[PDB]
Amino acid sequence: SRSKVSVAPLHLESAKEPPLNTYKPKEPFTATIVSVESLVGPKAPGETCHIVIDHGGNVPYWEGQSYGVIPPGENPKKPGAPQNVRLYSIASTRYGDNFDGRTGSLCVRRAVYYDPETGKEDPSKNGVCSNFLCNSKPGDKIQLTGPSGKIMLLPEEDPNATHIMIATGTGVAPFRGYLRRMFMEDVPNYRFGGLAWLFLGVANSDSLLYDEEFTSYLKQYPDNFRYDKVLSREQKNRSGGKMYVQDKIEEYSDEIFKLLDGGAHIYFCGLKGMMPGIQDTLKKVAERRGESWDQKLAQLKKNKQWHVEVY
Ligand SMILES: Cc1cc2nc3c(=O)[nH]c(=O)nc-3n(C[C@H](O)[C@H](O)[C@H](O)COP(=O)(O)OP(=O)(O)OC[C@H]3O[C@@H](n4cnc5c(N)ncnc54)[C@H](O)[C@@H]3O)c2cc1C
Repeated sequence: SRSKVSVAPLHLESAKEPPLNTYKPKEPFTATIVSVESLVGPKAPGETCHIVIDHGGNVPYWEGQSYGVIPPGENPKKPGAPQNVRLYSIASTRYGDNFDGRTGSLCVRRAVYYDPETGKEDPSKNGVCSNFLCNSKPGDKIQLTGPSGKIMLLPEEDPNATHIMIATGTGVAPFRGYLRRMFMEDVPNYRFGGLAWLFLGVANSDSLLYDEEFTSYLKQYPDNFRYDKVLSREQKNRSGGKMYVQDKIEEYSDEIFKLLDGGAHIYFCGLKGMMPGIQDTLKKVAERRGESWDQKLAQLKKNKQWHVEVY
């Protein structure tokens, strides 16, 4: 099955610009849930679920964009008014998990609150939209807005470009979409022949997301895909400290900077708390090479090689 999967409808490749704000909070699109499944094992710190939504082709999007979801209920801050929209990176390609251009998928981490002293959960303080989504069942309706976002659109001008993707937790979402388009789907107008390098940081092996899918790419395209996993609570860096993504980046610092100097695109997606540590590491490596990171970063942004979407 090393052959690419047929996708339809191909007219989704005809759009010159990505759709933006097709639906707004004022009048959202009522989509329907197809399936919801847990992506993690028993040892994971929290639950992360995969949700497939049927939009019937009414809310098309491009890889890297986000869907807005308006949970039911009233705005706890504004009685009578609807809940605020919560954004979620789309984890599927424009064709969707069913390869028919009718569905989109979300990768959602259940936000739960535990009292730091007693350690007991308090449902009244849990995340409204994330729990609403992972508690959903087939047939349930969901209010969708968007799509939104242009920061994470995939640069396709060069089919042989290099893309270095760095994610933590649910930040892997857009990359699942990128990778399916690059290696799984039969898209005649985009034949990827460059290098895709995915770095994924999670708590432990039971918290890995879509591992079987990414591992399959390693076996099928050894010369075009690299995959490095970082399990914070199971691995230690060269110092006895907890292993984080920036530690793995430092290990490949020489090759990564060579690729960046060569025009590679670098992406960061996931929880914002991941950036401080990465920035410090990149700064150190840059100065080691004799360069000012502030100046190199300014150049990367000017060249449109720097893509960041954290939350
Ligand atoms: C561009 C973008 C992309 C995103 N992509 C994803 C994605 O792919 N996957 C994903 O899971 N998320 C993603 N998010 C985050 C998502 O939009 C939500 O912020 C997240 O799901 C939490 O929403 P919520 O409705 O569950 O929680 P909210 O109800 O908004 O609550 C926020 C937090 O407050 C806590 N809280 C509430 N009341 C109290 C209280 N009294 N005391 C203490 N704590 C309290 C909740 O437990 C929760 O952790 C993205 C955000 C952006 C901007």
